Amino acid sequence: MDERDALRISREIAGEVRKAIASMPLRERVKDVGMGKDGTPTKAADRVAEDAALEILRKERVTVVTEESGVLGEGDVFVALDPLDGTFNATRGIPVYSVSLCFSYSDKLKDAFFGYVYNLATGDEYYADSSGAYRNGERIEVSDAEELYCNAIIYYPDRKFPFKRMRIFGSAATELCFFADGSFDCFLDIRPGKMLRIYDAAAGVFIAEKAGGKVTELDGESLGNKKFDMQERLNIVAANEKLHPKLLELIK
Amino acid sequence: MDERDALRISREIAGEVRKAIASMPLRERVKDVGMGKDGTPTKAADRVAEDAALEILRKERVTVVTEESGVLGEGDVFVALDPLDGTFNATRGIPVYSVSLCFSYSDKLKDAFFGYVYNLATGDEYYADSSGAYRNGERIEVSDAEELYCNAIIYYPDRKFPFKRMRIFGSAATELCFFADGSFDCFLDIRPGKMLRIYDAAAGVFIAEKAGGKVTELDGESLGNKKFDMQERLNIVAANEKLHPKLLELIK
Repeated sequence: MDERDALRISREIAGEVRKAIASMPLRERVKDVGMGKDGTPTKAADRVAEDAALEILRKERVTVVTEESGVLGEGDVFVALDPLDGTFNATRGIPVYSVSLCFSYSDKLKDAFFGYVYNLATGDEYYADSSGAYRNGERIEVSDAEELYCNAIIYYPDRKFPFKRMRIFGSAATELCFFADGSFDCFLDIRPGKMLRIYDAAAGVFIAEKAGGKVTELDGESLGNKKFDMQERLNIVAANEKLHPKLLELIK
Repeated sequence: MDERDALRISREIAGEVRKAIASMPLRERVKDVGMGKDGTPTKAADRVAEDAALEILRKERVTVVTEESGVLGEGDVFVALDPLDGTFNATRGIPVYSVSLCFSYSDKLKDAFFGYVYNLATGDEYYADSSGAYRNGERIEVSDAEELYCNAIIYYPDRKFPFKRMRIFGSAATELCFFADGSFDCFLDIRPGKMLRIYDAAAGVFIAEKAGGKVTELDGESLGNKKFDMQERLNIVAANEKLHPKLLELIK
């Protein structure tokens, strides 16, 4: 498969997931039926979103991994997917929630060849291939702010920080993209309990990297060895190359 | 002028401000249009919403107050107005920004008789009058959460906290409405460097109270004496009756 292929497939998933969730009234969304591993009842929203995406994924030569369904199938192409990042927002009419799709030629992030994040509330489409990172088809770049007094997304501020603004919108996939288009100057998920799962990170990280951002673990390590497995976990430090080392000295 | 009149005028203003902003590509929204008085440069998106809101409002017998224009007019009915709360989001296409209006029979918040907050991004309509609080024509009420492990909006997290989630969306008028309809369990602005202005707090406070919430300054003092035209920056603790006292004790 090529990017060209992943982009077609991803737009078809977006299209269906929107269809499925949208129809679903608020009280629909907020009901539970399932069994999240780490601790959660599969709401109505997540299963209806998962159902749309998988049936479209099951028809290609890929291996699909999600929090819910976990792992199964077979394909030389791996896809770390979250049918609905921001379920809390979706069940309350807060317009920040997305489907995230990252395609890889191996089981590691290092060989990902396509990233896709679609805001299922507004229709904003983010993606990236070897040819650039895009928002609604327009190419995008990260900002180039070099001082700590910047616009940050941070999970979770623990003490006083030097930032000009701090935001927390509840959909890391989408927020990684807010970073990628330069809307915010950095993205941080520095929580000690490391709760960020590879599904919500992969595409956002891939798209941010294509946009020019430097995206590492807390330690500054490279996310390449991060795996498309059920128990992978991530802390993330993300900014342009000038600001990134300053952030590491700050949270040091 | 009564609550029926206030509802009619607010609806007229929100229609024109949405149309004016909706037709503005982000590139134009984010432009500077020269510095204001007690503030920074003005963004093009602020002046366009401000021109549209004032051209309707100033035709009424009121004293209008806005951050950007100060006190205008001499009616005995005061209106606290933000034509665009959440300009940062609006200029980056983040769908959380609104027009906010609080009508009072004096310049003090305690004489408020109408509050209105319209999300210019989503067309959601929040309002409150003597009959209660509404979202898109349907009565709302705050949640009955009583534990500290709750869903909180908070400016800004500064230590370890016991909450289930912390969020920061960048439009307090809207965020107070997210609290008003039970989407979040509390709204906290505890910043020692106070920034929240009466133009962005007043309507959301009026609506949240009509929905059954308790809303005060950090020490538990009433906000009824805050004035639209003799302004103080605020800190706020807002929650239902059971949860509020616990939050007061916590944030110490």
